[PDB]
Amino acid sequence: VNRAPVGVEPQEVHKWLQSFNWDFKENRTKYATKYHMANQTKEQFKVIAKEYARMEAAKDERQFGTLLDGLTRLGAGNKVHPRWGETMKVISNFLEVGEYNAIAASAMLWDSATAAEQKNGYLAQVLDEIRHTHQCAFINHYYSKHYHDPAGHNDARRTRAIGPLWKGMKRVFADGFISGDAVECSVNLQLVGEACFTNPLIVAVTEWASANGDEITPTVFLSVETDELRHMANGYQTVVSIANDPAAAKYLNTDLNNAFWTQQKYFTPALGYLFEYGSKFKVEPWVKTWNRWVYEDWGGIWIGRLGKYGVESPRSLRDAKTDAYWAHHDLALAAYALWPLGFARLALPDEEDQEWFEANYPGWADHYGKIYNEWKKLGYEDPKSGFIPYAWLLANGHDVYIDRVSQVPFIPSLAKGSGSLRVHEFNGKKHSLTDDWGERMWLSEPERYECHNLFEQYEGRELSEVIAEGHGVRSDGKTLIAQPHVRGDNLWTLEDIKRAGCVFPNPLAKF
Amino acid sequence: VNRAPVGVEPQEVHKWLQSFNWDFKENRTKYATKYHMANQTKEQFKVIAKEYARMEAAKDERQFGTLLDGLTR
Amino acid sequence: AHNAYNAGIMQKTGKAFADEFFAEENQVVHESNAVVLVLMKSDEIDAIIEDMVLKGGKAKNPSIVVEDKAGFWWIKADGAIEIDAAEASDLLGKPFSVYDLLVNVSSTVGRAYTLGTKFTITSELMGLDRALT
Amino acid sequence: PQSSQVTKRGLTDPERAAIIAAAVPDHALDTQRKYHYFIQPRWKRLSEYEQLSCYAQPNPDWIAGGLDWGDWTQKFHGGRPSWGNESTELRTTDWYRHRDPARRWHAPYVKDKSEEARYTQRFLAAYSSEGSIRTIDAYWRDEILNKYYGALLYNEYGLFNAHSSVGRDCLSDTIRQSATFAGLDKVDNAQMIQMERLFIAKLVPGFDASTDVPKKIWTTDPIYAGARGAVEEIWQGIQDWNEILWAGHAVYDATFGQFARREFFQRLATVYGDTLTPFFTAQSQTYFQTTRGAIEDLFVYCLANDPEFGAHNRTFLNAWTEHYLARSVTALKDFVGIYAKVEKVAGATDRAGVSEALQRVFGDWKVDYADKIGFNIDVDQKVDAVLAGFKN
Amino acid sequence: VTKRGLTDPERAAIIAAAVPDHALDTQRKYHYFIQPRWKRLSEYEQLSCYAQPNPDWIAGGLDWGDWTQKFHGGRPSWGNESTELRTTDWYRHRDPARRWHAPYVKDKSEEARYTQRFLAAYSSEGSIRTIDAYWRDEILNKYYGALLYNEYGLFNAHSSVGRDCLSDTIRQSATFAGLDKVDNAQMIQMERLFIAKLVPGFDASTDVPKKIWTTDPIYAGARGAVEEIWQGIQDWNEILWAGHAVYDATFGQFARREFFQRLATVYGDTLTPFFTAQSQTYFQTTRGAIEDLFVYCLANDPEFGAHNRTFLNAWTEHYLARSVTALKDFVGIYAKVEKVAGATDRAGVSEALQRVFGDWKVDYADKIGFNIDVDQKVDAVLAGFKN
Amino acid sequence: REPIHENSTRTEWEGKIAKLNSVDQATKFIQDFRVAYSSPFRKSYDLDVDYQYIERKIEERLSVLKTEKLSVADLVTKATTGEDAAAVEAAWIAKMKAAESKYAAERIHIEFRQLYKPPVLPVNVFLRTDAALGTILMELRNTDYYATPLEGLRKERGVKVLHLQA
Ligand SMILES: [Fe+3]
Ligand SMILES: [Fe+3]
Repeated sequence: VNRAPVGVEPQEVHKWLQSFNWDFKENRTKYATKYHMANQTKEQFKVIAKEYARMEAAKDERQFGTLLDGLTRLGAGNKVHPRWGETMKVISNFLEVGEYNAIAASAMLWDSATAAEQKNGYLAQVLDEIRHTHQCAFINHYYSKHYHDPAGHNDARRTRAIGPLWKGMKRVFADGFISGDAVECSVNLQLVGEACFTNPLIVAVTEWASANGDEITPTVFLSVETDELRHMANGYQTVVSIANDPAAAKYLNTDLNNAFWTQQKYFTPALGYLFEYGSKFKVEPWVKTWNRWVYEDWGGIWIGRLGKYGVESPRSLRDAKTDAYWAHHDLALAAYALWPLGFARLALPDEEDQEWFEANYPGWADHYGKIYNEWKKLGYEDPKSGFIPYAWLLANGHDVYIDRVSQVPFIPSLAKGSGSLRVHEFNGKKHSLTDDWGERMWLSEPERYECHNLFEQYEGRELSEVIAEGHGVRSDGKTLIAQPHVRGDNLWTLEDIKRAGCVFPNPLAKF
Repeated sequence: VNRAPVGVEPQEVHKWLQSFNWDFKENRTKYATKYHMANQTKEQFKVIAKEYARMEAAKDERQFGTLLDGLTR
Repeated sequence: AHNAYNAGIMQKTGKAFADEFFAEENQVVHESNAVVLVLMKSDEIDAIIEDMVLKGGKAKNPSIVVEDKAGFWWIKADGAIEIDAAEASDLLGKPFSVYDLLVNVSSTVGRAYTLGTKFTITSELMGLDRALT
Repeated sequence: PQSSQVTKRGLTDPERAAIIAAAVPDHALDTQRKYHYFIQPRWKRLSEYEQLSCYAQPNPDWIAGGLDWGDWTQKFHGGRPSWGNESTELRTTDWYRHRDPARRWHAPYVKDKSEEARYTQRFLAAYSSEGSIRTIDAYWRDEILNKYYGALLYNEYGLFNAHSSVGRDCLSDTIRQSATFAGLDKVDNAQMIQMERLFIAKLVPGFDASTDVPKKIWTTDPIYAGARGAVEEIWQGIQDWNEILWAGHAVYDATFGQFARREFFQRLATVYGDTLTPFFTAQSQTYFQTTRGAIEDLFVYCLANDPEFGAHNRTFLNAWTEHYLARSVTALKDFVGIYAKVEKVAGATDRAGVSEALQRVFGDWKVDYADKIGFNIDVDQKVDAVLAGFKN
Repeated sequence: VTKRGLTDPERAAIIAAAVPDHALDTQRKYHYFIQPRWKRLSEYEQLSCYAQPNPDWIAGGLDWGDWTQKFHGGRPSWGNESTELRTTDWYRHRDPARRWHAPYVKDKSEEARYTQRFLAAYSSEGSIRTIDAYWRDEILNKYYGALLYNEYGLFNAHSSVGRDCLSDTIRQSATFAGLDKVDNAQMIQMERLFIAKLVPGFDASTDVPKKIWTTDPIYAGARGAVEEIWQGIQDWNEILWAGHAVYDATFGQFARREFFQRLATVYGDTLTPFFTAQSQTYFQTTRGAIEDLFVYCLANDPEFGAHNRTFLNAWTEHYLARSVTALKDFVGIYAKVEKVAGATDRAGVSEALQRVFGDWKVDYADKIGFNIDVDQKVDAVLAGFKN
Repeated sequence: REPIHENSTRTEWEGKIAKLNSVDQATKFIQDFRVAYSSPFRKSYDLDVDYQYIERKIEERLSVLKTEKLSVADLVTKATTGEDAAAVEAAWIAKMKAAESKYAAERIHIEFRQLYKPPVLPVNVFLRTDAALGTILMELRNTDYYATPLEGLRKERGVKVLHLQA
């Protein structure tokens, strides 16, 4: 026998993977769908279990090595501005729940596949999204270990249900990826959610965190982004497989438009608010980043070059562009108006931030700075004044509504973005909608959207009762987790909120 | 037969390390020396060729990862 | 020149950005044939960028633009960008396959595939206009 | 230079560092520095596995063990919820009580898999270098291995593919990990069988590594016929995830796969002078034991011993167990006819050896699973029912 | 507490002011002057080569002058009188596997963890019920236990080599080989201890293996050979050639591979092959480095070819006679096992001996001019076989 | 009002649930409860924030009542109203196929989900039928999505506009 040292590379094993599947009568998908995937489809990246495990092991080693050796010795925990820590408190948890739901969407995509290579690629994604969830949890754990404000970092999974933004996040990530057609979930998670929004999210978070003195997020977030490269390859691969079928040409454009609008309606207002209003040193205005990463990169390379098949620019691009410039501010107003219901500390803009906002966004001053200065003059920060902006908004005639479809707070009087308030009555129930696309979605399929908004659940209940029931207090049992300032003194208590005497009024009853 | 998950700890292997040596006529040192060492001397920090490898691998991974990723960025 | 990070509208601020952003002709997606590659900043990536991308790739593709960000490299180019893992293995003096290179790679806006020991990225549509091998 | 202004990091820039140091308070605002201190620990003290895994899935209150409130924001067409109690028959007070005895999350898992992969590569290189393939039985190599060890990978692939529904419809976070890991183990076993066949082909000239003959044997030969049917009944027959996990990992696998991998290939490989198959059967056995621990913890402890839903779950468990045990016996009876294609060896190939192996397998299954849920089984009846298909 | 110079504002400002803007030298390759064996310089050569300070009067030196402190009587710390072989450059040896500390410890840790997991799974499944009674009771308990003393002696043989070597990669190769040998011995005991733990009535004590090693005739001759290498000689080149190239590659290969592994498989053992695979891998890894050192560097020297070849041939013939005597003494164990056609009869033993001797002839002997006929040796060994 | 997790509405309903002792009575109770309070076409909205918990309790009680007065064959291949599971699926599939408008198919799907949902019907039979109905429903609703004007769509749905911002 020839005696020479030889081995087997993963390429030879992967070459024989296509013939692992045999066909029988009951070989069909287990979920409702409208398309039919192609029998044979190639895979851009050739990976097996061994190779995937080796790559993931390598990455995990350096990351956990640097995080637990270098920054720990350098004392990087207490070298972060408090505002960025408060922002991370929300960002890490939200990203974790998004990754966790991405786990389930990929399995449904794995189930819906028909070729062995596709199942392998989907199986890889399932394993990665699990890794990403654990990494976000580790970021939260490390911040809880070394930061100077542990509260809100160690029990985020329990106190995050009080806030209003939670409902919106659950719609775009908790329910937007595991509901509807198997393909609907593909386009909603890979072609749009991962290739159009997470790219700017991860790169901008790493840029702003570095600018603000943070070093854990640059270390871990950039790792998470590496796996995504393949994820987009899987998304492209399924798009072509369902293509060239008679059904695709009748539903793909509608599916893409709905997914793009659903996703943008939440990230555009949220990310801009969390970036501009939650940092001390600012890199660049959010609208410029949105134009750089969404309108010119995704649209010019992904949607633009897909002219080959029947894909056209979404019909709702004009409304998205209009909302890019003012929505972050509109949402920030409402977020400041309801500070006690959150789980992070907030700070009002100061003179330098006001000057920056006026320079970058003309007309910001006369509309928002006057409101902010009034709020500051009426004791927004001191516990004694007993002032809550919600009562001021209610007494001054403005109202806060929640869209039934998108679940995003909306103030019609103080809004400069697109959309308008519509109230409908159906089966003795009143619904509020804020845009045309959401109204069409609700009118077409009214059985999918039946969630309870914030005000119905807490109707006729005083604020201190709600906060205490939701475990939104510190270790001493009487200090709130959320504060209206980032200073270390003069913290609000439950008695201050009790003296404020707020009560939810059910705004829809006036019609 | 007893079916329970058990393993062999390195202590058990190190316990029998004393008997691995056998004597003969020429079992002596090779270099010039003025002293003779005892034949029944115990040693602290009992280790074998596996614990040492594990510990060294852990330390090397920790320091090489930090050095090649954190300080470099 | 046109592949810079701040090109065209980005070079405009204040009212100029406001008026050109809401322009009639800018409300429709325009097709582009560029590729964007974000690379994580580490000991190997520095070597590859300094010795290969800025030396050979620039010679083959004169339109490659490299931007140094806070913690990553942002490379925008026309056509395609190809990297060979064998050259990196020879350069670094240690064993290095395409998988080890994929470890560091952070993000891509285009179609990327690995063939043999070569990792490449291109704007060309694969499957639709070219059969993968 | 570059068009974009270079960003100055706040950790090293003097002015930014001074401002940040001025802003940071001099004392901590809280004393609790434990991540998720409210999680009930299974063992003495909270572990990193429990902290990172538990309570990840946001579940409403009407689902047992939930914390959030309200309905789901978006649902399927017609109103089917994204997750609900209608996806399974078994009931429980809390869905967050399951803990993996191995305490496995992503990093140790991938580390162990990488270790095994690199060791396998080194062993293959050394074995090729030393040329130990010469001392092998020719008939066993070219007539049994290439024809049936390459057909077992289709069973492995079917069992792997059965896990997608469990991965999507599962209602807790800890269980979603165990199922994914189990599925990855199965597909890894299939890929080894293929890699071993390719490696053998690369050494001995005239050896064919194609999968045409194994596929034809799997889909046409009577020996595997019955077994094939069982796999289909698990792959697409059912949609309840609890039933899928119980039928594919506690009844069908623990008998048929154990007998096929351990009692036939692993033993006769040694008997006929083969030194390569045991190296892979060892990995298969290790993966099976690791999966078995988690499956036993999930079913025997959390579900079958529920304080209030004990008998209700036990009834369904017995109902599934009898049916799938009947299917597994029929598969074993169909498979045991392979013994006529090998040379007779006293005590390993005759009727007594087969009877002893069947008794060992069935006794192990009775001890491990049947006695825990109250099932009644008599080994002699199953043994001679299987041996009824054995030809003398 | 302590003010670090990387984060303190004033210290960072001072350091930034002091540091110049442009680099002063354009050569950033560590140890660029080392001649590369392969196409490009690697980290192994960069970190390993030229680490030992050697004067010019030692071949391939860089320093100058005598050693500062010598042994009483003027014996030099490292001299040319410690070996018979001569060369024009002692810094030419390179490990084919390119092994330095980190990859080596990583591989060993990987193997240890996998062994622990496999042992746990095997104990859980209780697969020991299929083992043969006779094979487990007598052969494994006694002779497998006795083999570890041979392993330990071969391991101890490397002590003088580390202190006398005149290079810096040869030292690493010798240390790694010794560690592999001691690892093999520790496993033979770990396996014995595990078997004792599982099956009641099985003794893990080393008294019987020691008795058999020191008194039983079967190993008797073999034991003598080990002593001849442990304390008989002091030349490190001769020690490495006798221990690895001649004695081990024949006797240890036949014992571990042709007897224990093959018969263990034949008699339905599923534990021993797992432990012998690691020993085989270690032997192959050591053999690669030994062959590289002795064939490419010394036997093919452009100035001292025949000089080295003469000593190599003399040592080869002497230790081959010793190894043949050891094998002839050992081949008498076949009378204690049940007869199996093609494995225990005369034909099987003859085929195994021919295979082993042909493999040696191809791998080591033909590279240094040695002349050997396998049929004669096979007949000489089989003359001590009880038909 | 009352706390989210502990309200009298729940105590009362649980107390009245606890007195059930037969399969048919429990089936009638659960069907009436599902028809009354568990659809967008529900009769009353007063029990909006507590109906899912009560439905869970009813399901648990009915499941406990089962597996005590029914055989294994009844538990597997027979619905709880005494009818074979397979026929029901075929009949409802035919009814959905006969539908001609997108406003009747949704009504049929909603009625089927309200009537035959576990533990009334076996899980596998339900899931298969649900997927089969959903396929047809999706296919019907996703044709000419943007063709109808908004005012015509409002008229077709039947809602009445209360406030409409300019
Ligand atoms: Fe992800
Ligand atoms: Fe992803």
